[PDB]
Amino acid sequence: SFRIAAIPGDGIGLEVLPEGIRVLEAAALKHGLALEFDTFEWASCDYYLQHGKMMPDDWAEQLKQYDAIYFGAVGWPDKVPDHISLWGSLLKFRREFDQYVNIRPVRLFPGVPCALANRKVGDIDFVVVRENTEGEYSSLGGIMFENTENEIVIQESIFTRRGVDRILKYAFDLAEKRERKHVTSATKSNGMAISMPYWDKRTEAMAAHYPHVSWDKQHIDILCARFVLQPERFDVVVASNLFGDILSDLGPACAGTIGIAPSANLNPERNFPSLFEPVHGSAPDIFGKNIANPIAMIWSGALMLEFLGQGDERYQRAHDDMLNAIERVIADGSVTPDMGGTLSTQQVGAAISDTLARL
Amino acid sequence: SFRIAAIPGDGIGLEVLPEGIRVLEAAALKHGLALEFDTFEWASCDYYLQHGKMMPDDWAEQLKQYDAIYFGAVGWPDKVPDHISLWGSLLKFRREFDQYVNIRPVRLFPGVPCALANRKVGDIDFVVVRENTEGEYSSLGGIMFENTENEIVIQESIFTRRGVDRILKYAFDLAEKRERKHVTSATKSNGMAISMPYWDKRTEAMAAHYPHVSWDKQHIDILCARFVLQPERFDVVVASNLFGDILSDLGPACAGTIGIAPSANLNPERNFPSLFEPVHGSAPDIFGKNIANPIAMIWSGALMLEFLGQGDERYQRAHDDMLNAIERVIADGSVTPDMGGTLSTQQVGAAISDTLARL
Amino acid sequence: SFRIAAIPGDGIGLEVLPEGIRVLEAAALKHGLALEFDTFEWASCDYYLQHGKMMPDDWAEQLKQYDAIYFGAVGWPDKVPDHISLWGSLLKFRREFDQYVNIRPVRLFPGVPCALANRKVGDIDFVVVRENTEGEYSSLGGIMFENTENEIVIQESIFTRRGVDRILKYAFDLAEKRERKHVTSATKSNGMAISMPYWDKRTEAMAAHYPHVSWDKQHIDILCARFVLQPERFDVVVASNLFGDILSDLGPACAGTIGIAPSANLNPERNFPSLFEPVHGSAPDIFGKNIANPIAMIWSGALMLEFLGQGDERYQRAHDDMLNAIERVIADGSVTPDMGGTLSTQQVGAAISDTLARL
Amino acid sequence: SFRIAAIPGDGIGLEVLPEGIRVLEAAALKHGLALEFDTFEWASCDYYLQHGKMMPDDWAEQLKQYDAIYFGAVGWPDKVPDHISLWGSLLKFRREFDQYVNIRPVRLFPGVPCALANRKVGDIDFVVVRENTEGEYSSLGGIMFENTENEIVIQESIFTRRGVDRILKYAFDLAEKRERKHVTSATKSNGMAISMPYWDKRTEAMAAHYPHVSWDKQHIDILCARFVLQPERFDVVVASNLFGDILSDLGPACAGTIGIAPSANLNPERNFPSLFEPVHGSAPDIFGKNIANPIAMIWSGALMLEFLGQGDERYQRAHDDMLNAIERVIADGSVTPDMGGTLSTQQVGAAISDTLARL
Ligand SMILES: NC(=O)C1=CN([C@@H]2O[C@H](COP(=O)(O)OP(=O)(O)OC[C@H]3O[C@@H](n4cnc5c(N)ncnc54)[C@H](O)[C@@H]3O)[C@@H](O)[C@H]2O)C=CC1
Ligand SMILES: NC(=O)C1=CN([C@@H]2O[C@H](COP(=O)(O)OP(=O)(O)OC[C@H]3O[C@@H](n4cnc5c(N)ncnc54)[C@H](O)[C@@H]3O)[C@@H](O)[C@H]2O)C=CC1
Ligand SMILES: NC(=O)C1=CN([C@@H]2O[C@H](COP(=O)(O)OP(=O)(O)OC[C@H]3O[C@@H](n4cnc5c(N)ncnc54)[C@H](O)[C@@H]3O)[C@@H](O)[C@H]2O)C=CC1
Ligand SMILES: NC(=O)C1=CN([C@@H]2O[C@H](COP(=O)(O)OP(=O)(O)OC[C@H]3O[C@@H](n4cnc5c(N)ncnc54)[C@H](O)[C@@H]3O)[C@@H](O)[C@H]2O)C=CC1
Ligand SMILES: [N+]
Ligand SMILES: [N+]
Ligand SMILES: [N+]
Ligand SMILES: [N+]
Repeated sequence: SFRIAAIPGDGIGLEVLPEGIRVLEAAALKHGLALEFDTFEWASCDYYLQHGKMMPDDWAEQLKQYDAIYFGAVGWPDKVPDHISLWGSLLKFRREFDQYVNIRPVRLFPGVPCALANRKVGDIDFVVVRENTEGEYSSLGGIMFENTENEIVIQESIFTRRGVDRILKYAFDLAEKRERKHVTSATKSNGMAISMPYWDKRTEAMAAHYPHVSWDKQHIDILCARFVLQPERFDVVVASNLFGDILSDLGPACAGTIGIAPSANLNPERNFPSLFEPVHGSAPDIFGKNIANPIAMIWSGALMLEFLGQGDERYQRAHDDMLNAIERVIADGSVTPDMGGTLSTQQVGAAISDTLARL
Repeated sequence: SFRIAAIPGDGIGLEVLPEGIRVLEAAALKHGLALEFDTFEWASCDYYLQHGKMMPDDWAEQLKQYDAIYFGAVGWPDKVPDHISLWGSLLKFRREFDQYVNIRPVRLFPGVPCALANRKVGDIDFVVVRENTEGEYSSLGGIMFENTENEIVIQESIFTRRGVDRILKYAFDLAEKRERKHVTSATKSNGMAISMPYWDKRTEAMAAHYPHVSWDKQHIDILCARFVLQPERFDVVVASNLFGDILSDLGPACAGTIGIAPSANLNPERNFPSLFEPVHGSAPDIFGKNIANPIAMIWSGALMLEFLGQGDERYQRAHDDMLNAIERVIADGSVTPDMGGTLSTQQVGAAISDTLARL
Repeated sequence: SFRIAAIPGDGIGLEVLPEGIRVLEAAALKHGLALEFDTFEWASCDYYLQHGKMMPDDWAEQLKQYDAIYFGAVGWPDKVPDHISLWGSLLKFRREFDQYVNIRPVRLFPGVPCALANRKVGDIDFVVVRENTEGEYSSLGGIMFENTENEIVIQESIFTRRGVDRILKYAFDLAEKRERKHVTSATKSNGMAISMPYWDKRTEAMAAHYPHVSWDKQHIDILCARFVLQPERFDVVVASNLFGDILSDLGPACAGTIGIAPSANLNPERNFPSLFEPVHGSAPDIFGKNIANPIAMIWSGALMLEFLGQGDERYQRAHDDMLNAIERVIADGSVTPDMGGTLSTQQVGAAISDTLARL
Repeated sequence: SFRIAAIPGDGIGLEVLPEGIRVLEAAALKHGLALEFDTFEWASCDYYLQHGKMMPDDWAEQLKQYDAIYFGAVGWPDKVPDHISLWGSLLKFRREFDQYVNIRPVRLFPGVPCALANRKVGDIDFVVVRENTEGEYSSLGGIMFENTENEIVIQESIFTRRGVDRILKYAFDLAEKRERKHVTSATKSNGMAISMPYWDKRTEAMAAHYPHVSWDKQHIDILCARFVLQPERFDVVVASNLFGDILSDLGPACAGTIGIAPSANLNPERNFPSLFEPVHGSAPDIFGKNIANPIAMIWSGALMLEFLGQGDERYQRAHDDMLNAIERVIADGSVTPDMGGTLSTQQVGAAISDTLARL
């Protein structure tokens, strides 16, 4: 008996969430899976406008009593400053729930358009392992000599032995379990003269632990190009918070698009609920036009299943299914405008809704 | 009567530098231009191995007596830690010479291969304006509780009203002088909760100064994708140190490559020499195989001219020439392996060496 | 025609302020001095309770239109957190008015009790020069991993070439004008490994500017003892913000007491109003018992005069007077409980009120 | 069978150390105590001049094999920068040996001179509990815009939940075991707006754990005065690194002197050796004149015993003895120039050497 917390948040969160739930309830009934959903108004800019705070003070004790989070997106600069909204909701989720891994599997699905030249289709496959607790995402620092010629602004990056070690481990593992078993650590150990060399110190230190696994270390600029221009190289790519919510948009949209970009925010020791979300944001530019690609949002529930079940081949089943459901509709051509289709958001929700049965 | 300081530095710096000088001495003689070159051993890892320091203590007083710097690249991790080498040489150049603008013009040259799908050729053109004195490139911070379970690592980002204002100005200017006059400021004002919102505060503040110029502000992740997938959008793109030596590799290699990527490190008030370099690094992987694309290195001297002359239509002339010299050889197909050609570095040096006369 | 802003603030500010004004209006009338007082409710915890903020948003434009500030004290932990109240009022005064010098003359007045053993009386005399804009008084930093085993708390000290140079200058000056011309810079350049050595670097650098002036540098611990045990040594003592509102209590109370401790918050270039206050705080423990020593508060107005007049021997006159008015009452024995007397606050206000005429 | 590591270090360390050892070997033989001394050249400026580093790389593995450290003092600005020398030796001791408590018992010994007025003699007694791992003693930060008008200098204070909690505990304990059971936490939670309020947050939090123990919290300025002027008040005084090596000189020399000031650097869980030292430093001003008060140095060995024995009443015995040995010689008048005596350092060593037998 599972319990799932669903939060559409802002913008297209409301839009793509019901079509994530939809294609999931299909497998639920279809495979005898204990999926008992719920919806929460907070973690939105409506809630913030109304209450002064992004969520109620007791959000956690609330959520702690659930198995997983199915999250939409958060942000509406029109009405709420972006830091306020991310820090006040999602950031507190990942943070106070110790979901230190943020993964973003990157792939070309049979027949997806290519914003890269003539690569064999499917010859692209890897995951991106993003530090999600610390690093360059901070609230530390402040403004000095405010409003004067001499104005200074400080921002601390904080790297610790724990967050780094643990995210570095969880990457000599997702490679310890693959065909290539290769790792590229991202760094900028020429620019940053204190943080990155350290990161490299610990990268290097834990290569000595998995001697069969093969690793290199590429400066985030080149890595970004190599990302677009030679995605066959990469198997595992491990990175700091910033070198996470970076790449995340580039990659899943290196050739394809950010509409088909899944992400997972994980607490491996299960001591807290993990959270599942697409890579994209609230996209105010597109909201209420139901044209938004819900694949990322779907792919997300799939991963929610894949992770969530653990000890069942039962839940495992559902994943592959749903990704094939994705896979068909892709080449079947029932897609959203940011991929070719003339279809709508719910259209593409209903298009997946079919294939799951047909096979 | 000009004086130019030439420093190949490490790796392919030695390799691409003599072919930068070459195609430049052609125009010099060809247009009556006061180019009196010189070469310096230091800012290399040979020098560092030998002397303990990347350059002599009196490098500056030395260089201050020259008009411009033609720089190769610096770095050799095999023998010198990357931060030590960048900080000890080039970083001190840009820093102690107040070369706060770092620009990287991004373009498709007639017939360049496309790591983006079917775009009109030449339908891509913009410059990237990179803060080069402060920002996320620091030596501030350090390690606490060293070697223990509790190990912490601090890195300060420092933004000031001066460096920010001045780089933001110098961008409502390179657009104040163009067909589109559009600016995209890069930010991550949802992740970074102190630095980026401030940056945006000052971005916004100086949009009120150039009301004809049009601006938006895109989070560095999306901006990176939009970089690859829709480069026609961008005219001017302004960014912090990190959001500089980032993009710089992606962009000039969004479709094309980092071999044809020029950069300029500028001190507009001319109080110090400006420095001219390609975007790429010492590329140990390729050194001594004379296959390295010297275009970036050439394009660099061109820009050295373009900037350096100022009040001459005399020097201006040379630029356009040399870029056409580039332009022909491109479509003429006399290029290096990272572009299609079977040619060598000096081959491609000699290939440019021709066209400059023929027209 | 002068204009004075009077702000009692919290606690005994209300108490000692009317007795500062009192003995001042005496000299005003007595010497033909343009003193046109005013009183402001804000910079108090009553105002903060009422308005949510320590003062109105337009406090500055308001105050900018006045010549000097006669300030009480600020703080009431019972109702307002101490940082909130200091930062929200007085700290903004000293800060946004560029009052970078904070001086605290330390002396034994004929017949004051001695919390030091058998020193010649009057054999003690020096001033303390306190950096008042930057240093260890910051709002920079923050909390990371909040509420967890791993909780970390960051606080930045910021030293700049401006604030340091300028406070160091203004000290090779108050000694350039004295019998001894000696300077002790306070440091802790063994503990603090970045800030203090730098401070010393610049201390040292500006000893080369006033070669007749004699200087040493004593670690703040020893300096504190030497403060109590050998106060004849010190002429000038220059220090960082923290090594300011430190000493300030010790010294003026090394033997005597914090009730007779004047301070001056100065903007030498007069571009802003200077502020005048006693060294002590709101002293909630004593409030509304009118036993509080108003000397510090009086001594303060005296200094307000001494500084304020500048180009008059006219205003200068008043000072010496008022300090003799102090001096008599001291040995005359008309003092408050923290000095021996059975008298009240207004009693001691009226006791000074006399002597000013009698001579 | 104990093993003791003795390190005179610099200056008067060499001077007062043999007279610490002396009066200790007396009790050793006198009480059947396993004291097997040794002497080490390093942690000195001679060693540093010679080797480039304050101690050998393997100092720790060396020392780890000993029970306690009897330390002299470190520092010689004439030849070695003060931070280099403290950080390179003693600071690494306290740090890498997790000696997080630094205690400084403050007392008037029968007939000691009084740099405070007419207090009952012996009516003064308390200990000072100093955080010794973190706080305001850092190597974090650095210099930005070096050598320019805009020069900035950053220093991080780091407070953690561990170091703070643990030093705060170890103080609701040294009071949980006394006549008064009172605690004064030192703070400056009006100046420092991030660190001190936090410190207070955790002070307050752990008052809820020892409800019988009574506590207040005094701003470090006033606390310093109250230190001199009313030392009967204090029982326990708990403080951050800076508010440690501060007070430490003031207090033990509030009336008396820094020559009779003991300190203890403790690792309560005994997982590492604890270190024992006087409060004073190398005192270059006095070195080689054998006039230096070795009481502090003796008092230190006494405490080394007091702590070291633990489960023996055997070693306990020795302490009281040795302090009475101190106590007599004090009133007996066999003291050093900084207390009245005409005696020398070894004279006063031999003076203690007697009394230990006579009773
Ligand atoms: N994890 C989260 O909750 C995230 C929230 N945000 C927030 O959302 C707001 C907007 O951020 P942006 O920079 O625009 O990033 P975004 O993801 O909201 O939009 C990026 C671009 O992709 C388009 N897009 C996004 N999802 C799409 C879909 N599935 N199908 C077709 N097109 C799609 C949008 O129109 C936009 O042009 C901001 O307030 C930002 O802070 C941004 C990133 C992640
Ligand atoms: N401005 C500067 O002096 C720079 C120096 N470096 C330093 O140089 C070293 C190597 O850095 P990387 O991460 O490899 O960046 P890189 O520029 O040295 O090489 C990046 C990739 O591009 C290739 N490449 C570079 N220039 C090329 C050319 N013109 N033609 C064909 N291929 C080319 C290289 O083989 C490599 O695969 C490091 O020590 C780094 O710190 C890196 C960037 C800039
Ligand atoms: N410049 C300013 O506005 C200052 C404000 N404060 C604030 O005031 C509040 C109390 O701070 P404390 O630590 O008690 O320092 P305080 O100055 O308020 O009191 C220190 C001690 O001296 C006594 N005292 C002060 N002035 C006296 C006088 N003239 N005659 C006789 N006794 C006197 C008080 O009873 C108390 O025991 C806090 O909220 C603090 O932040 C503290 C220092 C300076
Ligand atoms: N724990 C340690 O190893 C300490 C080392 N130092 C270092 O030692 C050097 C000197 O520091 P200072 O600021 O002078 O503090 P200090 O302790 O070396 O001397 C302070 C004053 O007390 C006198 N003094 C010290 N011990 C005495 C004794 N037992 N009897 C009579 N007089 C005594 C000295 O002459 C001097 O006037 C510096 O290099 C400093 O960094 C300073 C404090 C502690
Ligand atoms: N999302
Ligand atoms: N370069
Ligand atoms: N005050
Ligand atoms: N010591």
